[PDB]
Amino acid sequence: MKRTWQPNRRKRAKTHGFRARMRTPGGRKVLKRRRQKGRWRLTPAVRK
Amino acid sequence: AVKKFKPYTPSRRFMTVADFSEITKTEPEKSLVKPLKKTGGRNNQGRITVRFRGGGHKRLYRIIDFKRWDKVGIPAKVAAIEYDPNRSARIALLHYVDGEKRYIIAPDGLQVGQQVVAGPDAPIQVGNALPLRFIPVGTVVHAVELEPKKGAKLARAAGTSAQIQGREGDYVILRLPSGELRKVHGECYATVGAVGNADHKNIVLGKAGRSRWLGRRPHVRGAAMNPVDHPHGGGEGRAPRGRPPASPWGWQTKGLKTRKRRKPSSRFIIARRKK
RNA sequence: GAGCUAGCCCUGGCCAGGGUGAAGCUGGGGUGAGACCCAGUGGAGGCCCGAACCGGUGGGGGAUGCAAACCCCUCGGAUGA
RNA sequence: GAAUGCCGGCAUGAGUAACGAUAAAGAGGGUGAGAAUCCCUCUCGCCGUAAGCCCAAGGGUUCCUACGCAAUGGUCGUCAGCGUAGGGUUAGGCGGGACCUAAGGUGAAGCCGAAAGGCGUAGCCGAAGGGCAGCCGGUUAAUAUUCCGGCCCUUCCCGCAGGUGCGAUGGGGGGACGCUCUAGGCUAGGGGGACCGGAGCCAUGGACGAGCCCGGCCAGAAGCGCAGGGUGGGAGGUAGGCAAAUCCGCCUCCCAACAAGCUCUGCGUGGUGGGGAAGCCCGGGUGACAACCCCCCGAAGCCAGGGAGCCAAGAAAAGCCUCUAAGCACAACCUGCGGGAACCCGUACCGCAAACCGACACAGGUGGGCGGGUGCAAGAGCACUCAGGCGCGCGGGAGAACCCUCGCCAAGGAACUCUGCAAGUUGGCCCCGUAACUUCGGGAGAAGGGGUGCUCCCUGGGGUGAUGAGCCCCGGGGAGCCGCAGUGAACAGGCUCUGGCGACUGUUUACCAAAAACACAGCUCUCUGCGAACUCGUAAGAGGAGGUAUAGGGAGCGACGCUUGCCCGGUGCCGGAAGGUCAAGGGGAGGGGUGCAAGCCCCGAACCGAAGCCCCGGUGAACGGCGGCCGUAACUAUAACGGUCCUAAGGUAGCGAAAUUCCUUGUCGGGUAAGUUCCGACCUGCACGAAAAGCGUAACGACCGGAGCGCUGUCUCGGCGAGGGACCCGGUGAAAUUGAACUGGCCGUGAAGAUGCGGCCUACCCGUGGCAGGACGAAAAGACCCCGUGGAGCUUUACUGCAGCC
RNA sequence: CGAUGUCGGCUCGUCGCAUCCUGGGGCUGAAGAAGGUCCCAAGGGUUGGGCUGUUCGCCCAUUAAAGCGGCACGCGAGCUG
RNA sequence: UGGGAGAGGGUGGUGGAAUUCCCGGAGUAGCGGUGAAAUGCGCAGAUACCGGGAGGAACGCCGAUGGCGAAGGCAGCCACCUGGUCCACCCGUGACGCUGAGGCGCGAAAGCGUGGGGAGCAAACCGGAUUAGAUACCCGGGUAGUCCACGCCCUAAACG
RNA sequence: CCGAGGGUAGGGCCCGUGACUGGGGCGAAGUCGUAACAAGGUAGCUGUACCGGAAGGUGCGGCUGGAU
RNA sequence: GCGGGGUGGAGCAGCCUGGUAGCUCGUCGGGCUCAUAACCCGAAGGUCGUCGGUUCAAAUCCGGCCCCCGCAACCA
Ligand SMILES: CO/C(CO[C@H]1O[C@H](C)[C@@H](OC)[C@H](OC)[C@@H]1O)=C1\O[C@H](Oc2ccc(/C=C(\C)C(=O)N[C@H]3[C@@H](O)[C@H](n4cnc5c(N(C)C)ncnc54)O[C@@H]3CO)cc2)[C@@H](O)[C@@H]1O
Ligand SMILES: *C(=O)[C@H](CCSC)NC=O
Ligand SMILES: [K+]
Ligand SMILES: [Mg+2]
Ligand SMILES: [Mg+2]
Ligand SMILES: [Mg+2]
Ligand SMILES: [Mg+2]
Ligand SMILES: [Mg+2]
Ligand SMILES: [Mg+2]
Ligand SMILES: [Mg+2]
Ligand SMILES: [Mg+2]
Ligand SMILES: [Mg+2]
Ligand SMILES: [Mg+2]
Ligand SMILES: [Mg+2]
Ligand SMILES: [Mg+2]
Ligand SMILES: [Mg+2]
Ligand SMILES: [Mg+2]
Ligand SMILES: [Mg+2]
Ligand SMILES: [Mg+2]
Ligand SMILES: [Mg+2]
Ligand SMILES: [Mg+2]
Ligand SMILES: [Mg+2]
Ligand SMILES: [Mg+2]
Ligand SMILES: [Mg+2]
Ligand SMILES: [Mg+2]
Ligand SMILES: [Mg+2]
Ligand SMILES: [Mg+2]
Ligand SMILES: [Mg+2]
Ligand SMILES: [Mg+2]
Ligand SMILES: [Mg+2]
Ligand SMILES: [Mg+2]
Ligand SMILES: [Mg+2]
Ligand SMILES: [Mg+2]
Ligand SMILES: [Mg+2]
Ligand SMILES: [Mg+2]
Ligand SMILES: [Mg+2]
Ligand SMILES: [Mg+2]
Ligand SMILES: [Mg+2]
Ligand SMILES: [Mg+2]
Ligand SMILES: [Mg+2]
Ligand SMILES: [Mg+2]
Ligand SMILES: [Mg+2]
Ligand SMILES: [Mg+2]
Ligand SMILES: [Mg+2]
Ligand SMILES: [Mg+2]
Ligand SMILES: [Mg+2]
Ligand SMILES: [Mg+2]
Ligand SMILES: [Mg+2]
Ligand SMILES: [Mg+2]
Ligand SMILES: [Mg+2]
Ligand SMILES: [Mg+2]
Ligand SMILES: [Mg+2]
Ligand SMILES: [Mg+2]
Ligand SMILES: [Mg+2]
Ligand SMILES: [Mg+2]
Ligand SMILES: [Mg+2]
Ligand SMILES: [Mg+2]
Ligand SMILES: [Mg+2]
Ligand SMILES: [Mg+2]
Ligand SMILES: [Mg+2]
Ligand SMILES: [Mg+2]
Ligand SMILES: [Mg+2]
Ligand SMILES: [Mg+2]
Ligand SMILES: [Mg+2]
Ligand SMILES: [Mg+2]
Ligand SMILES: [Mg+2]
Ligand SMILES: [Mg+2]
Ligand SMILES: [Mg+2]
Ligand SMILES: [Mg+2]
Ligand SMILES: [Mg+2]
Ligand SMILES: [Mg+2]
Ligand SMILES: [Mg+2]
Ligand SMILES: [Mg+2]
Ligand SMILES: [Mg+2]
Ligand SMILES: [Mg+2]
Ligand SMILES: [Mg+2]
Ligand SMILES: [Mg+2]
Ligand SMILES: [Mg+2]
Ligand SMILES: [Mg+2]
Ligand SMILES: [Mg+2]
Ligand SMILES: [Mg+2]
Ligand SMILES: [Mg+2]
Ligand SMILES: [Mg+2]
Ligand SMILES: [Mg+2]
Ligand SMILES: [Mg+2]
Ligand SMILES: [Mg+2]
Ligand SMILES: [Mg+2]
Ligand SMILES: [Mg+2]
Ligand SMILES: [Mg+2]
Ligand SMILES: [Mg+2]
Ligand SMILES: [Mg+2]
Ligand SMILES: [Mg+2]
Ligand SMILES: [Mg+2]
Ligand SMILES: [Mg+2]
Ligand SMILES: [Mg+2]
Ligand SMILES: [Mg+2]
Ligand SMILES: [Mg+2]
Ligand SMILES: [Mg+2]
Ligand SMILES: [Mg+2]
Ligand SMILES: [Mg+2]
Ligand SMILES: [Mg+2]
Ligand SMILES: [Mg+2]
Ligand SMILES: [Mg+2]
Ligand SMILES: [Mg+2]
Ligand SMILES: [Mg+2]
Ligand SMILES: [Mg+2]
Ligand SMILES: [Mg+2]
Ligand SMILES: [Mg+2]
Ligand SMILES: [Mg+2]
Ligand SMILES: [Mg+2]
Ligand SMILES: [Mg+2]
Ligand SMILES: [Mg+2]
Ligand SMILES: [Mg+2]
Ligand SMILES: [Mg+2]
Ligand SMILES: [Mg+2]
Ligand SMILES: [Mg+2]
Ligand SMILES: [Mg+2]
Ligand SMILES: [Mg+2]
Ligand SMILES: [Mg+2]
Ligand SMILES: [Mg+2]
Ligand SMILES: [Mg+2]
Ligand SMILES: [Mg+2]
Ligand SMILES: [Mg+2]
Ligand SMILES: [Mg+2]
Ligand SMILES: [Mg+2]
Ligand SMILES: [Mg+2]
Ligand SMILES: [Mg+2]
Ligand SMILES: [Mg+2]
Ligand SMILES: [Mg+2]
Ligand SMILES: [Mg+2]
Ligand SMILES: [Mg+2]
Ligand SMILES: [Mg+2]
Ligand SMILES: [Mg+2]
Ligand SMILES: [Mg+2]
Ligand SMILES: [Mg+2]
Ligand SMILES: [Mg+2]
Ligand SMILES: [Mg+2]
Ligand SMILES: [Mg+2]
Ligand SMILES: [Mg+2]
Ligand SMILES: [Mg+2]
Ligand SMILES: [Mg+2]
Ligand SMILES: [Mg+2]
Ligand SMILES: [Mg+2]
Ligand SMILES: [Mg+2]
Ligand SMILES: [Mg+2]
Ligand SMILES: [Mg+2]
Ligand SMILES: [Mg+2]
Ligand SMILES: [Mg+2]
Ligand SMILES: [Mg+2]
Ligand SMILES: [Mg+2]
Ligand SMILES: [Mg+2]
Ligand SMILES: [Mg+2]
Ligand SMILES: [Mg+2]
Ligand SMILES: [Mg+2]
Ligand SMILES: [Mg+2]
Ligand SMILES: [Mg+2]
Ligand SMILES: [Mg+2]
Ligand SMILES: [Mg+2]
Ligand SMILES: [Mg+2]
Ligand SMILES: [Mg+2]
Ligand SMILES: [Mg+2]
Ligand SMILES: [Mg+2]
Ligand SMILES: [Mg+2]
Ligand SMILES: [Mg+2]
Ligand SMILES: [Mg+2]
Ligand SMILES: [Mg+2]
Ligand SMILES: [Mg+2]
Ligand SMILES: [Mg+2]
Ligand SMILES: [Mg+2]
Ligand SMILES: [Mg+2]
Ligand SMILES: [Mg+2]
Ligand SMILES: [Mg+2]
Ligand SMILES: [Mg+2]
Ligand SMILES: [Mg+2]
Ligand SMILES: [Mg+2]
Ligand SMILES: [Mg+2]
Ligand SMILES: [Mg+2]
Ligand SMILES: [Mg+2]
Ligand SMILES: [Mg+2]
Ligand SMILES: [Mg+2]
Ligand SMILES: [Mg+2]
Ligand SMILES: [Mg+2]
Ligand SMILES: [Mg+2]
Ligand SMILES: [Mg+2]
Ligand SMILES: [Mg+2]
Ligand SMILES: [Mg+2]
Ligand SMILES: [Mg+2]
Ligand SMILES: [Mg+2]
Ligand SMILES: [Mg+2]
Ligand SMILES: [Mg+2]
Ligand SMILES: [Mg+2]
Ligand SMILES: [Mg+2]
Ligand SMILES: [Mg+2]
Ligand SMILES: [Mg+2]
Ligand SMILES: [Mg+2]
Ligand SMILES: [Mg+2]
Ligand SMILES: [Mg+2]
Ligand SMILES: [Mg+2]
Ligand SMILES: [Mg+2]
Ligand SMILES: [Mg+2]
Ligand SMILES: [Mg+2]
Ligand SMILES: [Mg+2]
Ligand SMILES: [Mg+2]
Ligand SMILES: [Mg+2]
Ligand SMILES: [Mg+2]
Ligand SMILES: [Mg+2]
Ligand SMILES: [Mg+2]
Ligand SMILES: [Mg+2]
Ligand SMILES: [Mg+2]
Ligand SMILES: [Mg+2]
Ligand SMILES: [Mg+2]
Ligand SMILES: [Mg+2]
Ligand SMILES: [Mg+2]
Ligand SMILES: [Mg+2]
């Protein structure tokens, strides 16, 4: 049947993207945390 | 003079449509239309604040002149009468001798190719607009300003009208469409005649789908819900109201007056409404 | 977190073929004038049959599955909420 | 040593299930250490509105070539979407950006919020919408509207010529719009040709033929032709389009008004450039100087911004054209010609799937376009088949039970069973015919029946063309032929009677309920005078609504028909400037503390004092409620009648053993041989009843009852047959479960149901196909039940708070 | 209660005997026939339908007869629901 | 041809008296109602009186034993539109007449549908009296309806 | 070919009959009330509407076949 | 199981709070009327379901018994 993950590069970037995260207090603390933990990528990969 | 249909479908058996006989022009005046932004009953928060709205036919807003004291003494000819999907009334196209074109809601009995005019010294004829103070007591009137220069607020729906009952200082007494007896300032403009399309209320929608065309989504009864949803929710099987009949938000809906008591306009409302 | 799902908004797209034959219009008849009757034309409809498409009624199968809801037969809607 | 402990390792089940659609294979020849599985050939089968082809998402080198086979591939592997390496994606015209706006997002000005932040006009961003200039063919192992060939076109810069009041983010026009139906003329595509071109073929009884087989085009500037779209011309006045305006709007006058003219697209033709089959040789060559023509069918695509009808009344902005303002009129813009200039990103490949979403090379899911031919009335249905693509990554045997999917069955024909569940029957088209009832539409495909192929003769009308031949499309009549059978295959209703519920088409518990539930038009009550009520928000601000009582909110009821009784004592809502109570506050009789005292400080009666409550009324389609006992008629029985008590008032019409009736399978009637169900009645209604509506109602229903006809493997009652499994052999090889086990029966005993204790009996050791009585078999720390001063949802005249409102 | 699935049907039986029939008896208010009652006897047999979920029961048509019980109210790793 | 009386019909308009409700003023202990009462109303200020406003229905005197119409029926006043009818003159047509099964139209009240309207009155209904009872007659309330528009119904002691 | 008639299916008319149900007629001495005839103790009758154990009552309009 | 009830002939007060039985109707007697009903004037009638008990004293308060109404009978 139709499953839940239905990829969309524009959707991904506008939802979870760097610029999305920076526009918000909670979003910015996500980046802060992920940097502090030392994540190799702070934001989902998407091909633009 | 509403139109009927033969019972060749179940729904078509009860349906009635307007006779559209007054309409003489079937596309709007392009410089006088702008897009009507459909809300679906959602506010700027994106929240439903008026339940059961949406999905109706696309519409173009016809810009309506609810002022008229704009062009005092400048006569106009009634160029056409058209359909307006945003209101019950019909609208009349006015070609001012000024070269200006403008919409008003069409009063009853108004004919294309007649002259209309606005101002203190305008004749008492259907289609004209005057300050209330200059209109003869006893005259039926529509598109009435409530306060001066603020715009026509009163009696704009199809077939509605207000009647001048008397005068008192700078104010005149109106009998509103509701039956309320109210004081309205004498400087308030108002158009003589009743709003047209009085047979509007005799229309029988005929089927569920016709509600949907009008942007009216299905209304679900509180009794059909659960207690999380509504005061009348739940109950094993059908249930009587079992408490004073209420709205989704808890307040009583059978008689409970809701007009704010300390409202300043109380000093101007003489008698509360009719039936 | 509304890339599943529910609603609404904006902009596009889709619905083989066949059947029924509303109003209207024209002519004919009728009448003081009418209503109305007949025929032709006309092509209405949450109209009818039926693919695509949207479903999921009954039964069978599957049940460490092909599948954490599927498969077969059958069945509902298919110009419309 | 135990925690259904944690991590890891390794066992058991077991050579067991399985190896992922039953579209299907066989052989010959290659290659190689090794071949059912790789390559080639022939034969066979499968898809062909797809299982072919193109595009968009998503994916991200998977593309092509060489070299490999440890792992990946459900087997094998020499092969591969796998490993290594090298190569491959080329644009002014295709798509997106250097253009435009949509929702929405953002957001100078402005507003609001303890902070973080929330709003918000203009503007800006935002696309599969608008706008915008490239078509045919060739070429590579792999790219091509990109490279190349031919033939075209756009913008920008500059220059030349000619023209003009040039000039804009400003004004105006335009862009610019729905749904259904649809005309004319074309194109796409297709059928045929006795015509044109072609390697060849004559078989096996016949055919050297007006034979068979193959093909018979594509693109193309200007001009021309056919078909369409768009668009009146001139003058005078002007106060409106937020400056101006010769523009646009308005008024008047004249001319032209189904036209023409001008303009703009489609199609045709068109210099020219391309393509070009079978077959036969080895993707290439030839065929070939290939031919490239005529007739028919014909779109849903084109002309297009076409037409008509209808109500539910159908984006914006730019490009473009026109107007003027500053300014400038040595300019500048317009037109033609010429040269120069023309950037960034994508382009491989998969793309209904083995490369996307489903952990898998997963019978699932995934938007758009093209989708040939014949026949069946049509069609994208169905059967076959073209181009093209496949035989689904374990096989070989066997021919048991049993399972699935399928075929047939004597006699009977629902006797099966909760139930005709299931499966039969029926089945398309044409014609005949068709009942109650009805809201006059319907019910209707009612029911029921007849016809259906092929041949010969005669004949009517239409499209095209020419008015004719040919082609193609609808028909009518006669005479015949064959079969068991003519919609000969495939696709394609079983029907009738009668209740209950719901009017109706719709909607729902994604994944156990599709219904009588929700919705629904319609009906009523009620709130709301507009800065509306109401809703979201602390707020600003929004929705309501750019609406205005024929409108908007809330509630119940639920098409329609005939109707909807009585009770206002209690709760609610509505009204009531009296009275009663009432908080802070006002008041200050009278006290108190302290000081030597002026004073400072504390308490404080009457009385004035709001909403609320009390109090007086109203109100039922507001919450709701609508009696008991006893007696009475000239047979009896029963009580129209009466007596009395109680209530706020004592249930009306209609209906009634009901989706409601306990006793109950009430009683009686109908149907049956027989009827706890069903239908019709009766009425002592345990416990109907009037908008939580009452009683009906044509039509409707994958709803739930009951009956009948038709037909059947449902059954009596089973039999045979087919394929996929099951079985045997080669290959690969799980699982839950498992204290260990050397694990019988009976009668007892035992914590009360013993392989395991007693006594007896029976029993050689080990497997394979099978069946399920037991191992209180497995799975899941029982959902029921209780317990816990355990939890959560829900309710209220439980308690206590808070929003909100007064 | 870290699960002993449950009415009825179906299928498959097997056992008990307080015996429904068939076999053998005594007594009879047993003339014969046909009954009643009691004894012995478990070898075999013990029908098909209408109603209802039913077990049971009522009914229809037959029969030699249309028996009653146990087996986790036998039997869902056998099916139904 | 000329002339006449009339509530004949239809449409639009409009005038006064009265009832009721509402606002204001003044004023106080009752009003109302009947056979007699009670219910009801009233110190929360009623009844009675004055000013103002809204609204609906009906038209006093003229009015008659009258007029008009086919009947049902028609009554303030005004305008428009329109039917029937009588008289006079003796001008025109030249039997063109009478009746009329069917058909068609009209048709009081009540009643029905859809909107409106609603003062007074008032089925139903409630209450107070009477009575053995009183589902009545009398009293206080009171919903349809009475009124308008359009569409139905088509009855009558539609009688002379 | 026609054809008596047989068969299948579906309509129309008529008769008989049916649990039960509706009123009707009749029946020496039943129960309740007293509507009409006198102004019948509310003049009656009336068409229609609603209501009531029952006659009836009431509304709206009509008739005199109404007493005064 | 829980609650309520039994009193002149009928239907109801009295019980709670011990001493006292009452209201309407009916029945009997007289009146009015030609007569009956209505109406009017008088009057009779219970000894409180039954058996115990508390008490000076019981319809009354407590207990047992018999009836009579209403409510309840739920989870599997
Ligand atoms: C019942 O639950 C279970 C088993 O559950 C397991 O299996 C289930 C199938 C699973 O369900 C998904 C479950 O998963 C959780 C679990 O694995 C268990 O409880 C078992 O213990 C039992 C307890 C009670 C019962 C029977 C009960 C509660 C009962 O009420 N029986 C009634 C009813 O069946 C039957 N009955 C009375 N009325 C009528 C009647 N009427 C009213 C007309 N008409 C007809 N049948 C009537 O009568 C019986 C006795 O009176 C049976 C077993 C235990 O051994 C077993 O593990
Ligand atoms: C009672 O029978 C119960 C039924 C479950 S109801 C959720 N099961 C008992 O074992
Ligand atoms: K339970
Ligand atoms: Mg996932
Ligand atoms: Mg998606
Ligand atoms: Mg994207
Ligand atoms: Mg997106
Ligand atoms: Mg972002
Ligand atoms: Mg890194
Ligand atoms: Mg990581
Ligand atoms: Mg209609
Ligand atoms: Mg109109
Ligand atoms: Mg615009
Ligand atoms: Mg916003
Ligand atoms: Mg937001
Ligand atoms: Mg709302
Ligand atoms: Mg909404
Ligand atoms: Mg309109
Ligand atoms: Mg005002
Ligand atoms: Mg209308
Ligand atoms: Mg609409
Ligand atoms: Mg609803
Ligand atoms: Mg609701
Ligand atoms: Mg509910
Ligand atoms: Mg619910
Ligand atoms: Mg919620
Ligand atoms: Mg709640
Ligand atoms: Mg409730
Ligand atoms: Mg409920
Ligand atoms: Mg209930
Ligand atoms: Mg419910
Ligand atoms: Mg209720
Ligand atoms: Mg309740
Ligand atoms: Mg509120
Ligand atoms: Mg008001
Ligand atoms: Mg979020
Ligand atoms: Mg979504
Ligand atoms: Mg999405
Ligand atoms: Mg399609
Ligand atoms: Mg036709
Ligand atoms: Mg037409
Ligand atoms: Mg349809
Ligand atoms: Mg299914
Ligand atoms: Mg089936
Ligand atoms: Mg499953
Ligand atoms: Mg399937
Ligand atoms: Mg299927
Ligand atoms: Mg199928
Ligand atoms: Mg269909
Ligand atoms: Mg739609
Ligand atoms: Mg230990
Ligand atoms: Mg474990
Ligand atoms: Mg543990
Ligand atoms: Mg572990
Ligand atoms: Mg192992
Ligand atoms: Mg092993
Ligand atoms: Mg095994
Ligand atoms: Mg496979
Ligand atoms: Mg498998
Ligand atoms: Mg191999
Ligand atoms: Mg090999
Ligand atoms: Mg193979
Ligand atoms: Mg090969
Ligand atoms: Mg095909
Ligand atoms: Mg991937
Ligand atoms: Mg390998
Ligand atoms: Mg290998
Ligand atoms: Mg290697
Ligand atoms: Mg592998
Ligand atoms: Mg695999
Ligand atoms: Mg090799
Ligand atoms: Mg190029
Ligand atoms: Mg640039
Ligand atoms: Mg922009
Ligand atoms: Mg774009
Ligand atoms: Mg558009
Ligand atoms: Mg482009
Ligand atoms: Mg120029
Ligand atoms: Mg210019
Ligand atoms: Mg410009
Ligand atoms: Mg527009
Ligand atoms: Mg339409
Ligand atoms: Mg055409
Ligand atoms: Mg072409
Ligand atoms: Mg063809
Ligand atoms: Mg021969
Ligand atoms: Mg100007
Ligand atoms: Mg070639
Ligand atoms: Mg050559
Ligand atoms: Mg058009
Ligand atoms: Mg200047
Ligand atoms: Mg650049
Ligand atoms: Mg490419
Ligand atoms: Mg592809
Ligand atoms: Mg698929
Ligand atoms: Mg596709
Ligand atoms: Mg693939
Ligand atoms: Mg995936
Ligand atoms: Mg595979
Ligand atoms: Mg797949
Ligand atoms: Mg067909
Ligand atoms: Mg295969
Ligand atoms: Mg396949
Ligand atoms: Mg057979
Ligand atoms: Mg038969
Ligand atoms: Mg049966
Ligand atoms: Mg059945
Ligand atoms: Mg079936
Ligand atoms: Mg069949
Ligand atoms: Mg068929
Ligand atoms: Mg009919
Ligand atoms: Mg029909
Ligand atoms: Mg048929
Ligand atoms: Mg043949
Ligand atoms: Mg087939
Ligand atoms: Mg069919
Ligand atoms: Mg029933
Ligand atoms: Mg339903
Ligand atoms: Mg339904
Ligand atoms: Mg119903
Ligand atoms: Mg309905
Ligand atoms: Mg409905
Ligand atoms: Mg479900
Ligand atoms: Mg569920
Ligand atoms: Mg789910
Ligand atoms: Mg299901
Ligand atoms: Mg359904
Ligand atoms: Mg309704
Ligand atoms: Mg809020
Ligand atoms: Mg707005
Ligand atoms: Mg509303
Ligand atoms: Mg209510
Ligand atoms: Mg509903
Ligand atoms: Mg309902
Ligand atoms: Mg009817
Ligand atoms: Mg009440
Ligand atoms: Mg009250
Ligand atoms: Mg009350
Ligand atoms: Mg006072
Ligand atoms: Mg104080
Ligand atoms: Mg109550
Ligand atoms: Mg009362
Ligand atoms: Mg009643
Ligand atoms: Mg009634
Ligand atoms: Mg009954
Ligand atoms: Mg029954
Ligand atoms: Mg019963
Ligand atoms: Mg029962
Ligand atoms: Mg029975
Ligand atoms: Mg019978
Ligand atoms: Mg049943
Ligand atoms: Mg029945
Ligand atoms: Mg009875
Ligand atoms: Mg209710
Ligand atoms: Mg009903
Ligand atoms: Mg029906
Ligand atoms: Mg259904
Ligand atoms: Mg079988
Ligand atoms: Mg086989
Ligand atoms: Mg092996
Ligand atoms: Mg051992
Ligand atoms: Mg052993
Ligand atoms: Mg024991
Ligand atoms: Mg034992
Ligand atoms: Mg021992
Ligand atoms: Mg032992
Ligand atoms: Mg032993
Ligand atoms: Mg033994
Ligand atoms: Mg073996
Ligand atoms: Mg085995
Ligand atoms: Mg076993
Ligand atoms: Mg076992
Ligand atoms: Mg489990
Ligand atoms: Mg646990
Ligand atoms: Mg537990
Ligand atoms: Mg559990
Ligand atoms: Mg506690
Ligand atoms: Mg405790
Ligand atoms: Mg707790
Ligand atoms: Mg809690
Ligand atoms: Mg247990
Ligand atoms: Mg377990
Ligand atoms: Mg004898
Ligand atoms: Mg035996
Ligand atoms: Mg036996
Ligand atoms: Mg039985
Ligand atoms: Mg029984
Ligand atoms: Mg037992
Ligand atoms: Mg089972
Ligand atoms: Mg069972
Ligand atoms: Mg088991
Ligand atoms: Mg077991
Ligand atoms: Mg069940
Ligand atoms: Mg003469
Ligand atoms: Mg003469
Ligand atoms: Mg006559
Ligand atoms: Mg009439
Ligand atoms: Mg009234
Ligand atoms: Mg008279
Ligand atoms: Mg015969
Ligand atoms: Mg008698
Ligand atoms: Mg009388
Ligand atoms: Mg009398
Ligand atoms: Mg009388
Ligand atoms: Mg009575
Ligand atoms: Mg009465
Ligand atoms: Mg005498
Ligand atoms: Mg005594
Ligand atoms: Mg005593
Ligand atoms: Mg004593
Ligand atoms: Mg005593
Ligand atoms: Mg006593
Ligand atoms: Mg006492
Ligand atoms: Mg419970």
